[PDB]
Amino acid sequence: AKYRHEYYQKPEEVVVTVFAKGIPKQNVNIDFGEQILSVVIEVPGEDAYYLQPRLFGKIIPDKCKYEVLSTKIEICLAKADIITWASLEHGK
Amino acid sequence: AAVIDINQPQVCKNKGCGQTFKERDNHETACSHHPGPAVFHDRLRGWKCCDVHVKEFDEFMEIPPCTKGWHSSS
Amino acid sequence: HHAAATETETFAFQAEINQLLSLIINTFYSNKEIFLRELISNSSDALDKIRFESLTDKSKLDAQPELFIHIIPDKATSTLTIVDSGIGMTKSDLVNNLGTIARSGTKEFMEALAAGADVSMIGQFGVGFYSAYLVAERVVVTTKHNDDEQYVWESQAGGSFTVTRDTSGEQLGRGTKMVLYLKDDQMEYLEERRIKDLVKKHSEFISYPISLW
Ligand SMILES: Nc1ncnc2c1ncn2[C@@H]1O[C@H](COP(=O)(O)OP(=O)(O)O)[C@@H](O)[C@H]1O
Ligand SMILES: [Mg+2]
Ligand SMILES: [Zn+2]
Ligand SMILES: [Zn+2]
Repeated sequence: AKYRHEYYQKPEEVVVTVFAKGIPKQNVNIDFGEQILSVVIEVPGEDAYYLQPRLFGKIIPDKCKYEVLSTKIEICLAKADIITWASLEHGK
Repeated sequence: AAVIDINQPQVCKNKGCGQTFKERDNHETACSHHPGPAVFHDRLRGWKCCDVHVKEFDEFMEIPPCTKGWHSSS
Repeated sequence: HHAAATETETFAFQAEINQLLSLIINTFYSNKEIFLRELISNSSDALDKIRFESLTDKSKLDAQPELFIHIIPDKATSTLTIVDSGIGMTKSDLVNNLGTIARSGTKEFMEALAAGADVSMIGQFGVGFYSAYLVAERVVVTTKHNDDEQYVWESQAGGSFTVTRDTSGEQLGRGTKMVLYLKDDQMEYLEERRIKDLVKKHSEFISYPISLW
């Protein structure tokens, strides 16, 4: 709830954006599972933000990536299958 | 939920599984289990999930997991 | 905080159960003996439950390590008693399961009876317990669940039942006891041989030892 997030998609990938402003890259811990995304962001003054949804579709962890930018964090999930996800999170 | 570590081993508590799993490895058809509940009624023993009801208790114990879902650490 | 609220609670049966009871009590049936099978089934079911629970927690059996069913006729009081060491019932279980909630099979069983079905089907419609009123004018149930204290439920099927904390009775340990007060023309169910044949007729292959006393 500390930061909001959005996604868009292409036939072969889902791009998740977390709108978190001035975050140093070392404070960003992101990991990928077969069908889960893990995003944990440390905030020295406060509690850590986390976004860890089970995903609508399966992904390929080895091909996933992210970039920590000045204004946001962009995460690219490689779809395991060529289908349109009806949402980001499983069962939604 | 509270924060988790997708690399941390857990014990699945789904009926008929009880396996150790990581979650980084979890997915929607990973776990074979009876969602349950068990049913003991009018002298029949069985599982409401697959609707199989059997007669002997020991026989009931052998009814195979009927569903593929997510492993669940709780 | 009212530090003494353990009285006797009185409850009205649900309308549909009052109807069921009246149907059971006011019509003639030639096979009333099926009541015993229904009570044995309920005991068997309750023993299954605590057995199952015990597979993942052996301490579940502590208050009574043996799984059994005892049948005790008494000519002096005209009562037929059935005792089991099943899972027993919480006070809430008594109120919820034995009078205050009309389960879906209730109205269904009544319709099935009016269409021509035999009263023997009562177990399949989720209301087998009330078949005790085929032969008894009064039933008292004492019961002990691991989670609660011992309670006694009682009814003469006159529209209501009571539930009372039982601090003075024998003390079951775990399980339930049903005492049936037989009607005048139903004394045959106190005879050892009648019970024996009946257990053999309708039960016979139950998975827990039944003894007669
Ligand atoms: N001997 C017993 N021990 C524990 N619970 C019982 C016993 N007899 C009856 N009950 C409870 O009362 C409920 C109603 O019993 P019954 O009218 O025979 O319907 P059913 O067995 O189809 O549920 C049971 O489901 C059970 O929860
Ligand atoms: Mg029954
Ligand atoms: Zn099943
Ligand atoms: Zn599992």
